[PDB]
Parts: sequence; C-alpha cells; structure tokens
Amino acid sequence: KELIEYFKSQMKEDPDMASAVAAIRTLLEFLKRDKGETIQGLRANLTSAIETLCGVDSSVAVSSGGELFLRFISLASLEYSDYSKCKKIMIERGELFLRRISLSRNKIADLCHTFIKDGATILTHAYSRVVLRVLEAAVAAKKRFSVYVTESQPDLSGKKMAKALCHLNVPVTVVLDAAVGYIMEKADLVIVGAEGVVENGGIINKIGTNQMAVCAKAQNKPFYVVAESFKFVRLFPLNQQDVPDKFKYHPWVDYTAPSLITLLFTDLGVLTPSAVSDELIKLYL
Amino acid sequence: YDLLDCHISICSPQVAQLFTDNFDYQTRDDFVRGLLVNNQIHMHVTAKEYGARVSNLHMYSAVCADVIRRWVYPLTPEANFTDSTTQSCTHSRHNIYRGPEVSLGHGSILEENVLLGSGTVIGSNCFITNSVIGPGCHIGDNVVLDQTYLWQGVRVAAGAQIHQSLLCDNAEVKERVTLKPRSVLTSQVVVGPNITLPEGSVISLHPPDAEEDEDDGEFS
Repeated sequence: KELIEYFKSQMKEDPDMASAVAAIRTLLEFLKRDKGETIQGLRANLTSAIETLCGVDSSVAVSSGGELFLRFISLASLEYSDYSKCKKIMIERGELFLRRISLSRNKIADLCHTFIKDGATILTHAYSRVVLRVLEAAVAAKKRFSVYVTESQPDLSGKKMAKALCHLNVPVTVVLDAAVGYIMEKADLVIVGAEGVVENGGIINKIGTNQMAVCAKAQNKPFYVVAESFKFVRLFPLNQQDVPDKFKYHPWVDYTAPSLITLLFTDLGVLTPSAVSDELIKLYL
Repeated sequence: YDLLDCHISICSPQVAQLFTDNFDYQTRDDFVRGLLVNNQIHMHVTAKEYGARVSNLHMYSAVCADVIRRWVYPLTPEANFTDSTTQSCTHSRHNIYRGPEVSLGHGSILEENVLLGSGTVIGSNCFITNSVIGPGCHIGDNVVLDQTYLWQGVRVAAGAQIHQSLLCDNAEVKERVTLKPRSVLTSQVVVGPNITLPEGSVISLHPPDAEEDEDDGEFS
C-alpha cells in the first residue's frame, strides 16, 4: 500500500515498457528499504505480501513475474558468512536479471524478424510491446509485406496499433473484430503477442486469440505466438472455466487451446508445443 | 536435324599436324570439311545437359533466359562460385534473386525470373519479368523492364516504358523513353524525353557503323 503509489509512478512515468517489468523495477528499487535486518521474514514473507498488494490490478503477468523473480532470487541469495552482504549489499544479481530481461526484447527482435515471408500478408492482434519491435527490426532489414490489425473490441485497440505502426511509414489497414473469418484466407500466417504463456503450450492474451487459432486450423495455416521471459505462469486450463477469476477480469484476457498453435518464440529461444513444459520446468528448480 | 554446333573440341596434337598440313586452314569448319575429302571423326550426342555459345546478342539473350530459369544446374549463379561478396543474392519464389542493399519499392511487384546486384536502388511500382538487372542500378517509378540487360552503373528515369533491350555500362535514359525490341545501347548513352525510339538502333560512340556520334543519340 505504501509503495503501490511508486508502482503507479512506474506505470505512468515511462509508458513504453511493460507492466510486470515496472513492478519488478519498483520492488527491486525498493530493496534500499527501511532495514528489516533479516533474511527469512524480509525476503520470503515481505516480498510475498508485496506480491499480494501489487496483484490487486487485473493483470495476470505481474503476479507471475513477481513469483518469477522470487525464483530468480531464490538461486544463490546465500547465507554467506555475515549479515552484511547477503543480498542487501550483494544485490546486483537481480540487477543483472533486470538488465538481461531488458535486453531480452532486443534479442527477440534480433531472432524472430528473419522469419516473416515476404509477400503473404500477416494479420496481427491488438497492440503488444514485442510485436512492434519485431516489425521494426523486420522493416529495418528491408522487407515487403502487408499487415492488418483486428480491433480486439471491449475497446478500440487496433487503431492504437495503427498509431504505433504508421509513425514509421509501414502500410496497414484496421479490420473488423468479428469479421476475421473473411480476412483469414487473405493472410497466410498469423502472429500474436502474449499476456502470458501457459504450461500446456497455449497462450493467455486479450480475447481475440482462440478464434484466430481455430480459423488458422480450418485454413490449415501456421499460427504463431510470441512471448518473453517475464510471461511464464503455472496455470492449467482444459476448457476456459479454470483460468482464475481474478486472472479473468466478459473476459478481459483469455486462453487459447494449447497445441493448435504451430510454433512459439521466447527468450529461451524458438521452441515446440511440448518443449514449453520442460523449458519452464528448467526455471524454478 | 536436331543438334547444334558449339566448339568444345576434344582432340590430340595429331590435329595440330593436320593444320600444319593445310596452312590455308583457319577455322574448325574447314578442319571438319577437310576430313570429308578422303584422320576420322565421331560426334557425341547426350540427353542430360545444355552446352552452347554465342557471338551474337540473340542467343545470348536466349542463354541468359536459360541461366535464370536454370537449365544449367549444378552451375547456378547463387552458389556464387567466383569469389567476392558483390554477388551475394539468395533465392525466393519463382526463381527470383535479391542481392545486397536491395531496397525494393512499396507495391513494386517483381514477379518472374530476375536478379539484382550491388547498389541496385529500386523505386516503387515497377514491373519486371524474365530479365536481368545487374549492379549499379537506380529506378524511378513505373519503370517496366522486359528481357532487358542493365549492366554496371546504369540509370533510368521514371516511366521509361522499355521492352526487349540490351544495355551496357554507365548509361542514362530520361523520362518517357518508349523503346522497341531488338536494339542495343552501349557506353555512356544519354537520351532525353519523348523519344519513342524505333525497333533497331545501335547507338554508341563510333560514327561510321553505330548510329550516333561521340555526342548523344537524339540528333547530331
């Protein structure tokens, strides 16, 4: 409560980056705190309670990312010989975690952009913060293609992708939300950002995903998804009722069925819809 | 009746003595016709490959059409057997190739059987099929090419609607030069606007045979 105002300052002081990374930046900058002078209660229970307080938003990525950097501090914040440099001075490992998953956007931009086939148009979903940089690195390497955006309509959000893209002279056309079945034959392959990736291999994202995937299966066309290291989770859906209700909110975010996707990208690298499981089990030993 | 003569003579230096014999022999034609007066010859037909030559320009255009739709594999110009990075082009759909510093234009469709080299700035809305653009190229807009040849250093202005050319080093050609099949341009030609040039016109620096002088090619 007393530092969720700084999370508000981090969400609306630099609105370029993601929400979860603003939460991680918020709390790790708070680790110059009023000195609790302990390892157990401070780290475990206090950052647990801070995950409970900052999870009051309708996000799914933020709480999972908080648990994730709790696991990325559970590595070797050791019992090293004195309470002077356990973590409250030897703090730079979470700093290098922050730096690595800051440059993770750049390494996804370096990897994925050399896959887009020139000539076949690619309809994209609403504004993510990794589709923009992969298209930036693609058009930076002198391609030719077309791109459409659906609105993803609880609110108009496709034109926000238009005001994102059109600033750098790339052709685009916004298309109706329920009418992606008409445009599905026109496109040949379909990329979509993530609010988070599930252990079964499906994605969770704002609502307009699963109908894109099932029209992709009907047109037998490759469905492509993109995510970063922040957006892993431990949830398990079978049919849609079992995403958690605080992670549901007429859904404001939504799951798509796990393996009628065709290929998936992450910061660990480009991988396969069963490799998702073992490569997240690699995290949190 | 179905063969064609190409000068790939395997032979031994008995042939060397057979044209120490007739000093008036000059070519392979009177060699093989001096065989037929009586020291023996075979042919060898095959069913697999493509071997021919050119001294003309016509079957040069034919063999360049044979190279790009690849009747000469294994020998393919994208393995880049000669050694530089100035020929670095890949493959794509429809046997088309794109080199380094491509810069293809918005909506500039480029459909069948072409390549492009180094420093080939391409403008928008052009349309090119069954031809070769080489390096040192700049393109306006709506610059249609068809079975043309654009060697090193060439320029062309926008709207130059040109079919079936053969064109050489560091040449310039201005707006609305409509040009017609079976002609050639060579070695720094400059042609201005509104020339709807006819069928055949050899235009190069020599007065007595080429149909310009050491100035440009519109008028003397």
